[PDB]
Amino acid sequence: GNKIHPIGFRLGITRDWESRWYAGKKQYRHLLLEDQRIRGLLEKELYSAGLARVDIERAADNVAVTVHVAKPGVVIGRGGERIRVLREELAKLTGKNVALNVQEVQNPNLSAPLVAQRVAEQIERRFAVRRAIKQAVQRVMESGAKGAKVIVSGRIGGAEQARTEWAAQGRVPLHTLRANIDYGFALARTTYGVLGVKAYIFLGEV
Amino acid sequence: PRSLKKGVFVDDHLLEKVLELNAKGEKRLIKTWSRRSTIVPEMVGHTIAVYNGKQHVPVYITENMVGHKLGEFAPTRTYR
Amino acid sequence: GKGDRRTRRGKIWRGTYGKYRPRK
Amino acid sequence: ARKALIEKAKRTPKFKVRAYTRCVRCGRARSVYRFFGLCRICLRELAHKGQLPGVRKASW
RNA sequence: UGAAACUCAAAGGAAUUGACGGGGGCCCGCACAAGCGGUGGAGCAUGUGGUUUAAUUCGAAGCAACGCGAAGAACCUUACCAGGCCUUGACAUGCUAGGGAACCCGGGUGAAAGCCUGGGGUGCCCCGCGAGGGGAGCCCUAGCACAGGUGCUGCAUGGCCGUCGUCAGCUCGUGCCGUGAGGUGUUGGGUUAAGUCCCGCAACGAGCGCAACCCCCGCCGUUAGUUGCCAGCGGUUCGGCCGGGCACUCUAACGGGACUGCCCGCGAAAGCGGGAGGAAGGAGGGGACGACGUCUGGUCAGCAUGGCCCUUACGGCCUGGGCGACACACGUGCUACAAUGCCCACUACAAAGCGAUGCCACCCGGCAACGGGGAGCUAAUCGCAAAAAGGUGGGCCCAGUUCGGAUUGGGGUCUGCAACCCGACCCCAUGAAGCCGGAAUCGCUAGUAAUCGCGGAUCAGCCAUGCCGCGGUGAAUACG
Ligand SMILES: [K+]
Ligand SMILES: [K+]
Ligand SMILES: [K+]
Ligand SMILES: [K+]
Ligand SMILES: [K+]
Ligand SMILES: [Mg+2]
Ligand SMILES: [Mg+2]
Ligand SMILES: [Mg+2]
Ligand SMILES: [Mg+2]
Ligand SMILES: [Mg+2]
Ligand SMILES: [Mg+2]
Ligand SMILES: [Mg+2]
Ligand SMILES: [Mg+2]
Ligand SMILES: [Mg+2]
Ligand SMILES: [Mg+2]
Ligand SMILES: [Mg+2]
Ligand SMILES: [Mg+2]
Ligand SMILES: [Mg+2]
Ligand SMILES: [Mg+2]
Ligand SMILES: [Mg+2]
Ligand SMILES: [Mg+2]
Ligand SMILES: [Mg+2]
Ligand SMILES: [Mg+2]
Ligand SMILES: [Mg+2]
Ligand SMILES: [Mg+2]
Ligand SMILES: [Mg+2]
Ligand SMILES: [Mg+2]
Ligand SMILES: [Mg+2]
Ligand SMILES: [Mg+2]
Ligand SMILES: [Mg+2]
Ligand SMILES: [Mg+2]
Ligand SMILES: [Mg+2]
Ligand SMILES: [Mg+2]
Ligand SMILES: [Mg+2]
Ligand SMILES: [Mg+2]
Ligand SMILES: [Mg+2]
Ligand SMILES: [Mg+2]
Ligand SMILES: [Mg+2]
Ligand SMILES: [Mg+2]
Ligand SMILES: [Mg+2]
Ligand SMILES: [Mg+2]
Ligand SMILES: [Mg+2]
Ligand SMILES: [Mg+2]
Ligand SMILES: [Mg+2]
Ligand SMILES: [Mg+2]
Ligand SMILES: [Mg+2]
Ligand SMILES: [Mg+2]
Ligand SMILES: [Mg+2]
Ligand SMILES: [Mg+2]
Ligand SMILES: [Mg+2]
Ligand SMILES: [Mg+2]
Ligand SMILES: [Mg+2]
Ligand SMILES: [Mg+2]
Ligand SMILES: [Mg+2]
Ligand SMILES: [Mg+2]
Ligand SMILES: [Mg+2]
Ligand SMILES: [Mg+2]
Ligand SMILES: [Mg+2]
Ligand SMILES: [Mg+2]
Ligand SMILES: [Zn+2]
Repeated sequence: GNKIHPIGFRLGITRDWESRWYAGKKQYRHLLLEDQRIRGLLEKELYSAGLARVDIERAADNVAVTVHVAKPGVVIGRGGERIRVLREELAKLTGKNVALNVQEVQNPNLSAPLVAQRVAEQIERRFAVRRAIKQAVQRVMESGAKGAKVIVSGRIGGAEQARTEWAAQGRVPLHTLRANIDYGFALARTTYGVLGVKAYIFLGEV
Repeated sequence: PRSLKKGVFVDDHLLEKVLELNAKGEKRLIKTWSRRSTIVPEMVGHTIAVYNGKQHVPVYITENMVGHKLGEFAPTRTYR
Repeated sequence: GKGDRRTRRGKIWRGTYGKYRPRK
Repeated sequence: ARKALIEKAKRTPKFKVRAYTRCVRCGRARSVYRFFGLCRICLRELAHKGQLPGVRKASW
């Protein structure tokens, strides 16, 4: 029972909020609810595109919604009809009638959430967990990545007793503020239960 | 040292009921789930079964009982 | 002391006002 | 958070006093901050994800 | 000298890593000691055990459960109980099927929920002169696939948290030693808050930890004047009120500054002792931050989730009660037992915060709670607001009292559909125990303890004496 969330730890320096906007006390809770519904609809749709993040900005009755994805070809669709339907759902949920953008993620293996999602997928397909982890860490490390760590939680291999498998290399200095460590988390829903998957990636310092 | 306010509260469920009796008579008992209702002079002489949370208790009401709530005469807890 | 309803300090502690602790 | 209890949101609570807040996310009853509309747990989780604008860790 | 029946999956040797020792050495921490104030006694608040109950919902169990989940239990919350009801349901998606379909307003009954009943209105798509027929959504009845469960399992789990422990540690790569478990490194000497650094060394490096980069408080500067000031002059209803001005205070962004840098002494070095200059030295003060792992630690009752179980009820709606029971026992606290004090009057200095179905200046009524009226404020510009201890003046004169305000009678104000169970607040009367607390036991090393007030979160109101913050005054002691 320790180790605060590294993103939340770093939000001031070498990390920035996913939702950046100002609002009053009579406003905030509502816009927040909205953002939450947006992310909740987006993540249960665009999953197959591998979204690593969703940014949300506002000024007046307008919302950025910059979606970071590994495979923009999925969110575009054929000739751009997918993004049309998505903007349609967006306007149907929130009547604000706002915009949408798509940013490609170069080297999806350098973004933690995607790595975690990968390992999670492999676990859901009944891969060998230990090797899945070691492999993932290897792939992350081989491209940039001054450090990497991946953590899988209990019931590894469907075992009756929960366990924790480790597999990290490079440097992952969680206590350093200027670290700039991407963190990501993915579940695994299996027949025997649920597995947590954490992913730490350390790239650059100052 | 109790208080309520001006405009004393009585639930209108039985409020009209009791005077409906008084119009044509006395009759017998009553069944009331509202113990939050104050006692008013027109209720005197009647009999009100008050819910203690379990059963209805046959509370007979007298002149000196005016102003108290019905629930005061229907204790909810069973002790020793 | 701070437990006396009828004293200044009693009012201050209890955080209220009244006859024994005026609002001026 | 029982699902029937999410009947909390009512245009007709039948009384203003019967109206009580809940967590818009997890459905928690107790510990609901009015400002965020969330509960305290969700508050900390989302604050840690950085989904609450301006919300930072406080030290002094 | 020396058997047998019967019986066991071992008995045993040496060495390895640990843990332990009423074994040794070295060294830390309010651990003891030194000191200051407490708890244990009293009354009350609150949580728990137990008992009681129709129900007193569930959880938490030595530190690390017990003012804990609860940052607001009258209804709601609520998960418990009694009674009156509902079932393709309070919520999601879909299928078959008769009929009506969008929808609006009534009546009976009722504690409400619910059940029942009556009346308005027949837009869409297609075909037809029309009557009318068929049809999509939607809504009501009947059946089907399902919802739902705060029902059990935290040894089936995720996530998150507590804990040893902010403790000085835990490991890896390559090399070397050992048949091997393993060892070496990480041991030793010096030093440090630190596996911090130095020196040495079959080791050479490295990672997670330590430290640092982040925040607040300390001194100064730049940038900026709806806060500030006869610093400065003019006016003054003499109030920074008007003119006026960014010098000061402040406000909030950037930046400087401290590194054993300089001097003496010791030392092989790292560093130690002292001194100078400086607002500040040897980690300046306080936060955030808590390693490999341990406790089959806590939580399926915040959420998620495997398995199991109930599906005219283990689901669902409502009225009422209960979570507030009281012979008792414990924990945490509040107020006290007084003169270094209590009371009344006048008068002075703060920080951090909150404020639109909000804070509420000021006027009137009321002894008061409060009510009526009503200005300002999207708030460095108005309000909460009074800060209290403090100072000056006066009263009390050692007594269960002008100490202490429990208990109880009566009369009221406010919130709220509603204060019986079970709210807080005001006023009158009442005026309890308590004379510094047995064995035992707790916190704190400096602006700390002690003491005094102030704000906030949740919330209509409030059982807040709780929690989380803010400043005022400000100690004693540490041989060891
Ligand atoms: K040493
Ligand atoms: K420091
Ligand atoms: K466990
Ligand atoms: K004492
Ligand atoms: K005192
Ligand atoms: Mg496996
Ligand atoms: Mg009245
Ligand atoms: Mg007194
Ligand atoms: Mg649930
Ligand atoms: Mg409420
Ligand atoms: Mg609530
Ligand atoms: Mg042996
Ligand atoms: Mg002994
Ligand atoms: Mg001692
Ligand atoms: Mg006591
Ligand atoms: Mg209990
Ligand atoms: Mg349980
Ligand atoms: Mg405790
Ligand atoms: Mg506590
Ligand atoms: Mg109920
Ligand atoms: Mg089922
Ligand atoms: Mg456990
Ligand atoms: Mg767990
Ligand atoms: Mg348990
Ligand atoms: Mg257990
Ligand atoms: Mg330390
Ligand atoms: Mg600590
Ligand atoms: Mg080796
Ligand atoms: Mg050997
Ligand atoms: Mg060998
Ligand atoms: Mg080794
Ligand atoms: Mg070793
Ligand atoms: Mg050794
Ligand atoms: Mg080191
Ligand atoms: Mg050492
Ligand atoms: Mg060495
Ligand atoms: Mg300055
Ligand atoms: Mg201004
Ligand atoms: Mg200004
Ligand atoms: Mg200037
Ligand atoms: Mg650190
Ligand atoms: Mg309780
Ligand atoms: Mg008893
Ligand atoms: Mg008995
Ligand atoms: Mg106890
Ligand atoms: Mg004023
Ligand atoms: Mg007056
Ligand atoms: Mg001003
Ligand atoms: Mg005096
Ligand atoms: Mg005097
Ligand atoms: Mg007296
Ligand atoms: Mg006596
Ligand atoms: Mg005396
Ligand atoms: Mg005794
Ligand atoms: Mg003693
Ligand atoms: Mg200390
Ligand atoms: Mg409040
Ligand atoms: Mg009470
Ligand atoms: Mg308070
Ligand atoms: Zn929540």
